[PDB]
Amino acid sequence: MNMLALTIILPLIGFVLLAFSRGRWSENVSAIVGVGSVGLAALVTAFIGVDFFANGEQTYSQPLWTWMSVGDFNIGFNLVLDGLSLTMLSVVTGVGFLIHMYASWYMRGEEGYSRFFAYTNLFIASMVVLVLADNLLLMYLGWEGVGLCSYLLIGFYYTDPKNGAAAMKAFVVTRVGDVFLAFALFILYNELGTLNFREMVELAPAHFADGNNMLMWATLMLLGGAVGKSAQLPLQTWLADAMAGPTPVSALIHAATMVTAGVYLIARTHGLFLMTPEVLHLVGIVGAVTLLLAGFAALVQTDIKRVLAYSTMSQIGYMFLALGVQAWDAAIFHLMTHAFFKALLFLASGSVILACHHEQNIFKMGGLRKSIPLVYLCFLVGGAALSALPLVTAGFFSKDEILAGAMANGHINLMVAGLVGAFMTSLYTFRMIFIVFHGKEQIVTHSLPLIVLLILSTFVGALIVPPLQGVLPQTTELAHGSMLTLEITSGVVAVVGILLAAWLWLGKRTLVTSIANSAPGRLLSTWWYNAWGFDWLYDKVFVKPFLGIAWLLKRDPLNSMMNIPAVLSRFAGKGLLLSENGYLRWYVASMSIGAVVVLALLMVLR
Amino acid sequence: MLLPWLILIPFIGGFLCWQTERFGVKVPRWIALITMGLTLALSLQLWLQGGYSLTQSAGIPQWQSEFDMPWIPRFGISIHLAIDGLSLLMVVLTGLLGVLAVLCSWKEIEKYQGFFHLNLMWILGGVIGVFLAIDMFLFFFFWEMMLVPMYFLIALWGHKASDGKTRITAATKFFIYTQASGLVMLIAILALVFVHYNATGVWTFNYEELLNTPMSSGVEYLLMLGFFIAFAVKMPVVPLHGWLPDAHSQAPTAGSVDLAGILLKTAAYGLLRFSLPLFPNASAEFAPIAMWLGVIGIFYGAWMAFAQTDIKRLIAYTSVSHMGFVLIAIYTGSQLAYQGAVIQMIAHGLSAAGLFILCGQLYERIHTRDMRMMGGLWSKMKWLPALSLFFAVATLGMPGTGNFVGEFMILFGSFQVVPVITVISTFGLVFASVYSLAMLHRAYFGKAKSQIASQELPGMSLRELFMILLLVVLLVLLGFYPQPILDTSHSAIGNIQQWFVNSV
Ligand SMILES: CCCCCCCCCCCCCCCCCC(=O)OC[C@H](COP(=O)(O)OCCN)OC(=O)CCCCCCCCCCCCCCCCC
Ligand SMILES: CCCCCCCCCCCCCCCCCC(=O)OC[C@H](COP(=O)(O)OCCN)OC(=O)CCCCCCCCCCCCCCCCC
Ligand SMILES: CCCCCCCCCCCCCCCCCC(=O)OC[C@H](COP(=O)(O)OCCN)OC(=O)CCCCCCCCCCCCCCCCC
Ligand SMILES: CCCCCCCCCCCCCCCCCC(=O)OC[C@H](COP(=O)(O)OCCN)OC(=O)CCCCCCCCCCCCCCCCC
Ligand SMILES: CCCCCCCCCCCCCCCCCC(=O)OC[C@H](COP(=O)(O)OCCN)OC(=O)CCCCCCCCCCCCCCCCC
Ligand SMILES: CCCCCCCCCCCCCCCCCC(=O)OC[C@H](COP(=O)(O)OCCN)OC(=O)CCCCCCCCCCCCCCCCC
Ligand SMILES: CCCCCCCCCCCCCCCCCCCC
Repeated sequence: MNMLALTIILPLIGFVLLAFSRGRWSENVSAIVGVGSVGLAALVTAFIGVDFFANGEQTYSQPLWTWMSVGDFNIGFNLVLDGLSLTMLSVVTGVGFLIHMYASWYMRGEEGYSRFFAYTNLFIASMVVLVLADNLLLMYLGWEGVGLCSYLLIGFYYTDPKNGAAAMKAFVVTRVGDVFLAFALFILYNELGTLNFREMVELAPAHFADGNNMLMWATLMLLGGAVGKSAQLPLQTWLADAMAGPTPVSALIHAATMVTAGVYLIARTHGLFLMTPEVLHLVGIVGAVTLLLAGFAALVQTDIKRVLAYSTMSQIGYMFLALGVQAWDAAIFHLMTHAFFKALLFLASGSVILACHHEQNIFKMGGLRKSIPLVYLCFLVGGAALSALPLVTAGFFSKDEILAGAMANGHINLMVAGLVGAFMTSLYTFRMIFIVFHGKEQIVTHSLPLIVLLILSTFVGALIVPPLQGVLPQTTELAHGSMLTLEITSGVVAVVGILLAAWLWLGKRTLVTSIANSAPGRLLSTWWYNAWGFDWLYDKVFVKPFLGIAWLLKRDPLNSMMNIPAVLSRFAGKGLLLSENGYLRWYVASMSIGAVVVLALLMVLR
Repeated sequence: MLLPWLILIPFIGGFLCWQTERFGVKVPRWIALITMGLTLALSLQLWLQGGYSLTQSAGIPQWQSEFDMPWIPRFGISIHLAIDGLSLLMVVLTGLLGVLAVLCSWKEIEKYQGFFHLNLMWILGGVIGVFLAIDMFLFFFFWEMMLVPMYFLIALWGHKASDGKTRITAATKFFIYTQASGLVMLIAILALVFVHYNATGVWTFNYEELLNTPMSSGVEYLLMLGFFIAFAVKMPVVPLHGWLPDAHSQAPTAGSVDLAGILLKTAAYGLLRFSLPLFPNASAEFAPIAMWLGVIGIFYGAWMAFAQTDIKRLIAYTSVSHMGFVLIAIYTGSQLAYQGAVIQMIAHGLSAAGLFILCGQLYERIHTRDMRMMGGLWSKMKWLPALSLFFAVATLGMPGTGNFVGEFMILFGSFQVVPVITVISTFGLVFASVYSLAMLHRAYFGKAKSQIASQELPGMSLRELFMILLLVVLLVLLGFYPQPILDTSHSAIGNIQQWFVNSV
């Protein structure tokens, strides 16, 4: 339990060694160092969890040093470990270890092997800092390190400028989110005088007994930072474009590390959102709208990685809906299940891409079940877990807990949104599955993570529970009949979505090509393909005036404004030099003019 | 006691580099290295023997060391030096950057290297004298003395690729700006001295005696306006800023001269030391104007740096934006914001030193500085693009480097004082990330759009890599453990803040 700092020391050592290797080591040694650092972090996490469960679920604290000490401003370098932190750390370390083994198989024969492994190790270390920090400033350190590693891993193939533009957009949107998080940090320190989470939940109701406006603003900017990092409304436009990295990069970003940070923000500071119910309802509304828009965008998407990204978007929207209905344990359980099956789906998608030896749209391939049976099985069970297939998959249990918490708290519009989102989720998931794996054919270091995520995306993942008792508040329990009919309705919605997908895309696409060519079909598909015009709006509202102001100011107008007196001095000197014409008669005339001027001035002023 | 030696050792060292050129051309670099090592060792010895961590605030004046010698007794002028935590921090930073500058021009075997080294050491001695003097005439003397070597270095030893007329034009613009601002500061100094003379009857230029000067409202405004014109030209503060990119563009190729005089925050130190304690009420009334000038400077530097096709001008406008951050910090009146300003100044000096050294090494490799002529340089250079990526990460306010601690403590104190300027400056931090990414992706990432960037380039030397990694280590240690730097300057910041907020 005292080795809580080893979970960051080992990935930091791996990142430093792999950065200073500069590719001089062999690929075997670099892969061994990277995946061994992540595996050592996972083993230390396992020992920490064993000691945590053997100690009766007591919260552990390990201070290391004091970060800043300026008067009352005391920020410390302390790590904390409760059930939520243990769940986050175990998810990050295990899924990162599986992704690192897959990448050690996957990045073979590629340049920047050590660079990739160093960036992923720094990503793991920064996410561990994020999930282990006891104060908001240390968690901001992990937050911004996670954003930096996301930037460095998205634009991994730096030769293509489109990857660089994607990394630019990702880092700028996440930096706007981090600025909102900084806004919340400033407000919380100005109000309560501290940045420790327990100190917030201790002396927040005493300070905010009279006024609640500043706490409302703090929770609003916390929500803004959360949706900045979780790729939700209104800061979601970066994800689909920032697909540009390799497959393990997308798996790590979408499943394990990057987009769960906003959920960890909302769940960690749950008391402050509990005393501001309107902000929590706004979190739920934002999640519902995000999952609905993600489903409608994923329905018409033609790229497998892009529809997987919008599936991740809808899953994080479900998670934010669970947070907005005070279903915290359901949200963290959904984090576990969604991380498992989204990692499985992304690894299977990378296997599909490597089998097709090119990144193509889903309509190009078809009937790939005969070529790759194991990858087809992985994609099938990942789609079943994502579509909440009942009784076989853990995604059904996690989503059932989410809507049980939603309906048990009196939220009915969110219930309807969740049911429609589940129907659309099954629809787009098995639409993509049936397009990419059914039709007419045209064209040990990785099997183990695929098998582990194969097991964990089934009910074996639902057998694992997170130790969130005593950390997050308990959900209000639903009636047995209401829970039974909710499970029945969710399962019925799932199977009718499966049957509609089999009607619409497993056979010859007649009704799809019937509803496609119409002008409502063109406008709806154009709107949903371009993420409902959000990226276009942010290009026309934030990018284009920025470029216009840069082009208008590239000549430094203030420099010319302050250089104007130099031009005036030069012109005045040139004008005054005309009196030095060298004529003696003019000199005598000027002397007499000066005599007249001096005498007139003396007569006037006398 | 050691302060006169702390100032005279660079001057005697520069005279030695000029004189010992007869024994060899490779000699004056070693002499300059020895005397900057001695200056840095004296600064570190003052740090160790000062006991700055255990020192508590007692009010202005409170100096850890003090030296007095009469210079012009007719006007009551003394060579009067004094060191405390803030001045010692700036002296240590000056010594470190001087050692880095001496090492950065180690491969110059020019026929007149001795006068170049004298010129550099006289710049460093003038900067140290600015940081040490607590006499108004002596402070102004060093302030305008450190500009003639600056001018001659830019004009004669400047960028050899550019024409001589552009170098002379940029150097003359820089000298005219800095010396006219210094003259206005001298007029403010003289009017303050004469006001104290009419109020008291004693001729003096001492900072301690001029603190308790009874002035009417309006005269104090004019005096602080002159001080602010000087400290805003050399900060730079918009619109009084074009000399900085013009001089950075025409700076010497190695980039040492950038680190020697242009990169050290004498103006913000003067704002903390002279503008706020001498004129507290007038600075309190001028705080909104200075804070909005800092906001406008942050965004003007950001929009300037994004639109720059030159790397050196990009780093210059980065300096403009970060100095706008410091200017916002100084006029808050908060201890936390002042400590953040000190940390930000030190970290920004380190980061800009690393950026300028890497840009100079890149220009040695490729002989160009236009962003339309580089791209995809990551695959051709062994060490340079990753280190430049680290330093550009440092200048965007990334946690793990001291710049983040700087701007975040600045914004914490500012939000404790003024929230709207804080939120707009955080959007300025977003703009900082924007231009850092733009520079990184235009310089080292993509496909090469020139022939000179299509060939393999030689790796960096051992000394350049060693000093850049030393800067990396110092920036990382400042980001993770800024506590010794905070306890070093806790007493001086406390004295200045208490004098500012107890006299309004
Ligand atoms: C954020 C990631 C997780 C954190 C670890 C890595 C952080 C960055 C590593 C580089 C910078 C380290 C700066 C601190 C080094 C230790 C010195 C220190 O802080 O001593 C203070 C404390 C003893 O003094 P105390 O009084 O208790 O402190 C409170 C304030 N008075 O000291 C103690 O109580 C002992 C503390 C021991 C800590 C050992 C950490 C080793 C880390 C090795 C990292 C290797 C890679 C470095 C580069 C990584 C990439 C940037
Ligand atoms: C702390 C936990 C997480 C919390 C959040 C932290 C966020 C901020 C982190 C700041 C640190 C820098 C992060 C980004 C650095 C990226 C450097 C990089 O890309 O290195 C890879 C590169 C080798 O890759 P490759 O491309 O194959 O080689 C070049 C081509 N021949 O490598 C090289 O070329 C050589 C190495 C370049 C520099 C590597 C990083 C240096 C800075 C960290 C270590 C500093 C030294 C350790 C001691 C610190 C003080 C105790
Ligand atoms: C809707 C509610 C919530 C709103 C929150 C606040 C706004 C969030 C905005 C999110 C969207 C940001 C999109 C940024 C895209 C960046 C990537 C991009 O477009 O890159 C293109 C270009 C590349 O740069 P270059 O180096 O020239 O390229 C080499 C050749 N390819 O690079 C560029 O052209 C540079 C683009 C820079 C963009 C800067 C954005 C600054 C945002 C400031 C927000 C201010 C909010 C308040 C405004 C006032 C309100 C009263
Ligand atoms: C906050 C504002 C109020 C307080 C202000 C305090 C004063 C200090 C700050 C402002 C300084 C402004 C200086 C502007 C000129 C800078 C010098 C310069 O640009 O010199 C180069 C230029 C020659 O270069 P080039 O363009 O090649 O000329 C072609 C001719 N062969 O040279 C020339 O063209 C001729 C240069 C002549 C000498 C310089 C100009 C002196 C003008 C008076 C300066 C005093 C301040 C007056 C008010 C300034 C505006 C407010
Ligand atoms: C060749 C052509 C080109 C070159 C030459 C260009 C022009 C050069 C000359 C420019 C300067 C002009 C004169 C500026 C000083 C004016 C002084 C003044 O008006 O004083 C009146 C008053 C005096 O105070 P009083 O009320 O008498 O006090 C006793 C009881 N209270 O004062 C007061 O009460 C206080 C007044 C404060 C505001 C006036 C000063 C404005 C200064 C502007 C520049 C700085 C602006 C701020 C910073 C900008 C960014 C750096
Ligand atoms: C281009 C650059 C150069 C610009 C031009 C040169 C500077 C111009 C300064 C203009 C000052 C205007 C003053 C107007 C009022 C004068 C009458 C007055 O009120 O005198 C009061 C006082 C004498 O009476 P006394 O009994 O001593 O009262 C003590 C009051 N404290 O008076 C005194 O004790 C002396 C008062 C001195 C006031 C300060 C003068 C210098 C201030 C710094 C420079 C100007 C401001 C900054 C730059 C502005 C832009 C250029
Ligand atoms: C002015 C120049 C500043 C350079 C950067 C310095 C940053 C601070 C580094 C301090 C040392 C940190 C690591 C050692 C800590 C030892 C602590 C001993 C007492 C507990």
